[PDB]
Amino acid sequence: AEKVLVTGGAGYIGSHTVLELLEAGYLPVVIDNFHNAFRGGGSLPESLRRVQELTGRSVEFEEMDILDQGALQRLFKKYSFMAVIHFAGLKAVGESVQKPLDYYRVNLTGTIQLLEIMKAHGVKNLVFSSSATVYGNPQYLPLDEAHPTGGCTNPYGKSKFFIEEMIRDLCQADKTWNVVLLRYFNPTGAHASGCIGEDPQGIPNNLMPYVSQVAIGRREALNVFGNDYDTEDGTGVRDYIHVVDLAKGHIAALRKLKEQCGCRIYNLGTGTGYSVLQMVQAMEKASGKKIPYKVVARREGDVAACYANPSLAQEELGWTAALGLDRMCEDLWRWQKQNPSGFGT
Amino acid sequence: AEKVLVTGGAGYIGSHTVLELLEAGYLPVVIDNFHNAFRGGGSLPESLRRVQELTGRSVEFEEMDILDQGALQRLFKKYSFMAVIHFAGLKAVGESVQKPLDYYRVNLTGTIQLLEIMKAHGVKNLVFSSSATVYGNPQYLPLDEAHPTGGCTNPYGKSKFFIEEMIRDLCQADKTWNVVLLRYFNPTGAHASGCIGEDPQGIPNNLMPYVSQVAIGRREALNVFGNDYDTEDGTGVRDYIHVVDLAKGHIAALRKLKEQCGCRIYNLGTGTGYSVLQMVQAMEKASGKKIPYKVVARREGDVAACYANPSLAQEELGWTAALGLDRMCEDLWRWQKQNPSGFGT
Ligand SMILES: NC(=O)c1ccc[n+]([C@@H]2O[C@H](COP(=O)([O-])OP(=O)(O)OC[C@H]3O[C@@H](n4cnc5c(N)ncnc54)[C@H](O)[C@@H]3O)[C@@H](O)[C@H]2O)c1
Ligand SMILES: NC(=O)c1ccc[n+]([C@@H]2O[C@H](COP(=O)([O-])OP(=O)(O)OC[C@H]3O[C@@H](n4cnc5c(N)ncnc54)[C@H](O)[C@@H]3O)[C@@H](O)[C@H]2O)c1
Ligand SMILES: CC(=O)N[C@H]1[C@@H](OP(=O)(O)OP(=O)(O)OC[C@H]2O[C@@H](n3ccc(=O)[nH]c3=O)[C@H](O)[C@@H]2O)O[C@H](CO)[C@@H](O)[C@@H]1O
Ligand SMILES: CC(=O)N[C@H]1[C@@H](OP(=O)(O)OP(=O)(O)OC[C@H]2O[C@@H](n3ccc(=O)[nH]c3=O)[C@H](O)[C@@H]2O)O[C@H](CO)[C@@H](O)[C@@H]1O
Ligand SMILES: [Cl-]
Ligand SMILES: [Cl-]
Ligand SMILES: [Cl-]
Ligand SMILES: [Mg+2]
Repeated sequence: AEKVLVTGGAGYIGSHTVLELLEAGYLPVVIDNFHNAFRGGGSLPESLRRVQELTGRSVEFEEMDILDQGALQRLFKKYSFMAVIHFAGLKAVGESVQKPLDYYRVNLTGTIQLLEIMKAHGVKNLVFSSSATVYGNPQYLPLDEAHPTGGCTNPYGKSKFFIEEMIRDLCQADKTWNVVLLRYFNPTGAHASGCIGEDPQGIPNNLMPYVSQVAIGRREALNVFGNDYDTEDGTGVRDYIHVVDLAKGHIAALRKLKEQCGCRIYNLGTGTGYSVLQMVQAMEKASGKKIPYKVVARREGDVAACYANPSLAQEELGWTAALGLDRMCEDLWRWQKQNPSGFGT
Repeated sequence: AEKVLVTGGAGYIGSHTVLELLEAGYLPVVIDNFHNAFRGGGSLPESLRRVQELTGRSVEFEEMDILDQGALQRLFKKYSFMAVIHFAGLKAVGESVQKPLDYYRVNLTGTIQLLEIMKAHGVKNLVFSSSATVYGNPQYLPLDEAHPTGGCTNPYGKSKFFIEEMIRDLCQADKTWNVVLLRYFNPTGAHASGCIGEDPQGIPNNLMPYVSQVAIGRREALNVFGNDYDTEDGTGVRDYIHVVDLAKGHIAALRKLKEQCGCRIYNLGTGTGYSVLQMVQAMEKASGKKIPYKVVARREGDVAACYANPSLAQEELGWTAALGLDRMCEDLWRWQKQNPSGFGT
């Protein structure tokens, strides 16, 4: 059978997706440059070594950079792909503002190179990791797919928006292409085994991992970025979605490609928003630990609330997020507890 | 630190700007890969060989691709540039629609690589070839710099907008950068000698070379892309600007950089729009020939009408386009007539 190329597959979302692909019967080939994934010293990134263990199925892997055209060329010659799921990229907002060129290079040039090879090799079937960030500051809520996109505030968000645009143009230009752009909301949680999850290096920029790190006792308290927002409790409201649900949405997307769907765009969110305080309360509950916090200044670029209108995905992808708040917290806690320092032995 | 690097210097706008540079006392270094240029009889592309003749000055040139990192690196090690004028890229609205990836690769990836090399060598002064296409479908006329940018109608325009955006980000991250973004309107005309001008390969994509070719009898007739636009005669309205005036605008831009201007954006237009039909008329008058045209469908990617508000350039660059319609046609005609087959065969 033909394979499924998974770029950046050793990462957070990708590893979970590889697991789901294997469980669903697909044959994945992962490529990763270890920019944000732990090695271990063996042939696989630790995340994938564990996915193999958990599923009892092999993960084919090639260490490589999407910026390496020559390596991409050889890869497409070595394997017969039927689709590509593209997670590879840089995603640190703060870092993007500081080093815009790095983001444009990895994100834009890398994606362009990958699209050229796919075109060249006749693998015109893509699933792309996009983000609700492309919508910019919400003009209305919930955010549906027709909400305006662009006018992003940082280089990171801009790069995702530009990528979306490039893919739209490609599909318009060649009707034989099929591409599903998935706008993730706030991915959280980990596989139920507690053996894989998000492995942030240093201080996590996202709320959840910070909260769990406070709970585990690695951090003293949570700094809450403002409490004067226009929300019920004044703290920011987001659509947290279980990474496992998110991963399953990728399989639904592959199925969509098989229907020769052309260019499709879907939000991958729950449609339910929770505030920072509500997330802390739930994590207290899942962890059985106290989670102290302190209200600090607002974070530059943050908005009051951001949550999805997941109807389209349900309708067309037949996908809906299954796991709730408690499950997300329980699963995150399990991973955190079982792996206090993330990956290694 | 004396030289000025000119990418795509063998092309239409580039060759003319090389000439103005020489005459203004600058020391240009030109690089071109001949995608849309004519390899002379020697090393130099024919255009530059002629430029040398006209100016009595020498042109340093190096054949290379902005896509070649290695070559760029060497180049920047070889010379000490005080600034860069970046003309290299793909430039047709309609063709972009059918070939988005080529535009994205050459324009975006080419520009990013260029910017990385510049930054890495402390060459932080730039003159960029932007376009009125970044304004997308005009919301009002004439177009001032503050008119919204983005929401482009074609990949070419999207590519230019994205580049503008990246540059703005770069300048933010590094205050020491000086970058002048020139939104050219429709370049036309030719050097007064008739020795150089636009030398399109195959069927001309743009209005004037096609019109002129009909006149010299190289084309049977002109195809007019739609007559149902919201314009006086229903045909496309554009701000045609003489290539010589554009070139002079570039010297003014180089001067602007001396003020440690940072990020600046200026329209380079005349402020006068002309219809497709009006252009034909003017060329009929200039060539005294018969110019037959067939009305056809609207072309994907084209806007109805667009012309510049050139106040800002006037005020800040101390620049205005002098050359009028008759002059542009006479100049275009002279070049066409003296060079019926372009720079050679
Ligand atoms: N995590 C989120 O909250 C979030 C939200 C929306 C969208 N996204 C997007 O989803 C994707 C996956 O996000 P994630 O949370 O799993 O991040 P991640 O960093 O864990 O995974 C990305 C993977 O890409 C690899 N990579 C980076 N640059 C590479 C390159 N040049 N070549 C090859 N591999 C390279 C990294 O080493 C890493 O394993 C990213 O594109 C991200 O921008 C994530
Ligand atoms: N031409 C217009 O009507 C217009 C108006 C707005 C913006 N611009 C821009 O100004 C620039 C020059 O326009 P022009 O009319 O002179 O076009 P042109 O095609 O004559 O000039 C572009 C030049 O770049 C060279 N080139 C292309 N790809 C290259 C690569 N990868 N490496 C090196 N050289 C390469 C081509 O060979 C050519 O000599 C382009 O960026 C164009 O988009 C022009
Ligand atoms: C500016 C920024 O980072 N935007 C990113 C962030 O948005 P986003 O704000 O949605 O997600 P975060 O995880 O960073 O924050 C969620 C909420 O928690 C708050 N919070 C967060 C961390 C913390 O220590 N304290 C605290 O109070 C934030 O203000 C917000 O209200 O995550 C999305 C998912 O990765 C990305 O696509 C966005 O690009
Ligand atoms: C190839 C070229 O130089 N394109 C330039 C032109 O774009 P632009 O697309 O406006 O230029 P064109 O010469 O292709 O089009 C001008 C007008 O002429 C019409 N037309 C054109 C050709 C033809 O055979 N028949 C016909 O009717 C078009 O529909 C349009 O209304 O100016 C822009 C700035 O404004 C530049 O950024 C572009 O680089
Ligand atoms: Cl294979
Ligand atoms: Cl940078
Ligand atoms: Cl293409
Ligand atoms: Mg409003």
